[PDB]
Amino acid sequence: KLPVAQYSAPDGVEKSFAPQLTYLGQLRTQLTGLQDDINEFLTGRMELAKNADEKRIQEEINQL
Amino acid sequence: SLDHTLELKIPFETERQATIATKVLSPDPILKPQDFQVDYSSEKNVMLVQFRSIDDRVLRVGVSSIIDSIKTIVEAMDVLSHH
Repeated sequence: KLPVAQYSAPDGVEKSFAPQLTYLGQLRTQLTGLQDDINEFLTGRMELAKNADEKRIQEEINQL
Repeated sequence: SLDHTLELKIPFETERQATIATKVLSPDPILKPQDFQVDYSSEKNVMLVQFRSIDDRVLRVGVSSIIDSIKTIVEAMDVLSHH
């Protein structure tokens, strides 16, 4: 068994992650594997969410 | 609500290792408790870390930093385990 992660989001999305040298040595790398995975995956979600200024416009006028 | 959720299950060689890692972990996040929460623990040899967050950006920042601590420990148990 390896390290694993499992993700849930309020918009119906569910995500599962899963990727000489020593056992724990290997474990450490698999974790950068996962850390990466997760960091890609979440930025990608943040990006899609992006893709406000007007809202920041209506306030001003309100006050003018 | 803290509904962006991620659990990370990490396997060590044995329960002791797992147990000690959770003691050593002692997190302390830069993130507001209202926006971000983490729960660690261990069952047998697996370490359970459970994150809860406002949204994906908070989550991302908090999870990476933790993973970093964890690695540090895995690195340290590596050198000790072998002498």
